[PDB]
Amino acid sequence: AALSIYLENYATSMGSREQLAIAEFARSLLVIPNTLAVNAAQDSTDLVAKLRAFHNEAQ
Amino acid sequence: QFMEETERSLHDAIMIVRRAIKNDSVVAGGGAIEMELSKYLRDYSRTIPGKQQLLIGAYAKALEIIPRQLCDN
Amino acid sequence: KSMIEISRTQDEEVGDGTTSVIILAGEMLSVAEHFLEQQMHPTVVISAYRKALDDMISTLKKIS
Repeated sequence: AALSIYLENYATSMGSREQLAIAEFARSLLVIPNTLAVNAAQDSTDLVAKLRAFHNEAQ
Repeated sequence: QFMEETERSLHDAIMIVRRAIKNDSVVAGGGAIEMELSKYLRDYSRTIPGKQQLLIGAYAKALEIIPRQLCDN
Repeated sequence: KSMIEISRTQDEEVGDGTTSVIILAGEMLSVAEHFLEQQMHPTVVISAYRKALDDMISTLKKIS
């Protein structure tokens, strides 16, 4: 989740088409909490939204 | 045909200036605010969600489509 | 084919009750599953199947 936070700023100040490529690479990062909660028989979209909600800065 | 576009050139200045008088509270045009508001509200998608980053992210996804279309038209 | 294999399991340990092990296993997955796999929680029903086992064990000591 934090790598997705680490890359959206890295997308934002990049410039051109590469910005959208950094962001969709961060969309591939989100599947790892997603496959676990389904395997743990829980909600994936809830749990990953909990993760990013715990934050001060991206570390 | 030059005067057809010239009339609608003048008509745009009539529409925007009458609108500028009735509301002094004026921002920039061209969807310039929306791209900021796209990134502004995805920060709330970073901030708030229990599940709401799917919605506010989609909300902020649709905001940049207007200057996207204004580039695409 | 796996129903034969768990019947081979009961046969090699006992040989009896192999008729009966396949009877009980049907309605476990017949009754619970479609109500809950439309809700899709596989792991919870596994742990529910865990706690169905040991409660039966203590109840065996109650009745025997």
